[PDB]
Amino acid sequence: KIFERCELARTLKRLGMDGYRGISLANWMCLAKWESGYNTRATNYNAGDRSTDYGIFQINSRYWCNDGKTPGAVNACHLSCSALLQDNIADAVACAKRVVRDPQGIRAWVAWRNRCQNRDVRQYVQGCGV
Repeated sequence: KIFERCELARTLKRLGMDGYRGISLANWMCLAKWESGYNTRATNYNAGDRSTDYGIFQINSRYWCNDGKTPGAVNACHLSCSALLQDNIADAVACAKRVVRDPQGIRAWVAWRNRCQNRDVRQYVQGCGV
């Protein structure tokens, strides 16, 4: 599913993402926008290290979910990567929370540093009622 901006903002808010570990909703929206264009089915194979990024947050298989085909990979979110390809983003949100509980926080995603860090991200939640 490819979410519309405001519907995603509220969906994320209902799931407890607003201010989770100090991360605003606007930051999560900026992340999802740049990672997948708000697409839960988004996928990207990294031929360099044989891993794959899954879903709306493009979570990587090497450390976060199990796809059975990434060498020496672990599964920190304890989920099949398939769970990150559902229209319902609850499991993806649970995993994204797991990622940010680590030292780096939202910085785990390089795309967040590239396109959201020290940026005016207000526009992502404006008019959404969140």
